[PDB]
Amino acid sequence: PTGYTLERVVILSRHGVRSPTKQTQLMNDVTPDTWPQWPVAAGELTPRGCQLVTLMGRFYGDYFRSQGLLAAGCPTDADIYAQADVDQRTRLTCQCFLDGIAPGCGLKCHYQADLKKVDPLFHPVEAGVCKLDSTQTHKCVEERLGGPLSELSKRYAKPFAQMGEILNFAASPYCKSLQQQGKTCDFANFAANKITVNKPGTKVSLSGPLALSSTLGEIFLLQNSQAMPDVAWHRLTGEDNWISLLSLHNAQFDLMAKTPCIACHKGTPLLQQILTALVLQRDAQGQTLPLSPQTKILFLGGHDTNIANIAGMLGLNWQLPQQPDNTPPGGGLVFELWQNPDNHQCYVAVKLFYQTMDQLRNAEKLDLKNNPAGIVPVAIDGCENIGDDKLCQCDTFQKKVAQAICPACHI
Repeated sequence: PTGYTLERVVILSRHGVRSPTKQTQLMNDVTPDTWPQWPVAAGELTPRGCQLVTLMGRFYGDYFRSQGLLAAGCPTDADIYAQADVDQRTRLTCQCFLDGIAPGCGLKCHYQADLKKVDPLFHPVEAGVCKLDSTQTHKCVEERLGGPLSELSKRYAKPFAQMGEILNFAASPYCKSLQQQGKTCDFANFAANKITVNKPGTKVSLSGPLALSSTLGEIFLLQNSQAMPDVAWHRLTGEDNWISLLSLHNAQFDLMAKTPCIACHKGTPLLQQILTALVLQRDAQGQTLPLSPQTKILFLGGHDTNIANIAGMLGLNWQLPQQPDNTPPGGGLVFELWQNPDNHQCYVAVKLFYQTMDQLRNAEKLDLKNNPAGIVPVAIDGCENIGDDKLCQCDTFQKKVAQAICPACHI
């Protein structure tokens, strides 16, 4: 392909750097050391996180103005529609994105007015739109894993041991308590890995060593991206060691968010919204936003779980050079609508836009030439994956979406 036009873009972005959501007794008990405190209330976007999102917004601006999808200077109000989930961290991310892609332009983000309820676009199962069946969910998650959860200790032996050494787990209150019971302090096996669906089927949670290690690995990465001086007690260094440690986090997201029998239910509203916005089908099912015919970019301010759900539904898999989290802070799953001017056949392309560990930690100015954001084209399962942009035919893509959705989970 050559000479195709970029007609429209949807950005499903993760929020930027946040403080940890929770500090449980388990998280304190698995290390003798003290977790460093954060300058912002639990779960909120940090000011540094906003600055990093704004830097990414400036890159998105340079990139799409180079393409021409965005004109020079301030975008209009019809050009960009930005919708955020109800969390503070997503709402502020959305505004910091606009401040970077349209600096001093006074663009405004939109969100569900009732902040005391989840937004079913981003959390339809939690919202009660559709329910998970526990029996089915245990069966199909084991099928995706390819064995019982007890195999995780062996599949991830080295990263689990690596995490225990970072935590100094052998000297921790939890280990001391295990030794009181005559058990050993094998961090990979400190407890069973367990999946629990709640009684109404509105929540599914993994707990145990993989879940904890995914949480703590993300915290270390957030510490690093926040530019904290002491990351993981200075016991985590080397890009090789970051990649292996965060493989626990990525594996947890694969199992609990990319498995289609969970992803289908949690991700159907977002997938319908992405699809209908990309082709600008303004009154199709799943198109809930007041999009103009002139819409050029739809920004969706969501979570790593949302990105992973969409990836599981579409069969997307990627690895990010110099970014060990597959769903990193402020990273965007970007959908492009490309059109052939000769016949007006359209195509869908998917890219993961992200900042590297150094780009985050050093708050680096991004630019098209010298220091661009990372951009990874992503192959789509069942798609034609044509050329450098891995293009999928519009009709092929719509067929895949139709097969992937759980239609009872629409809004």
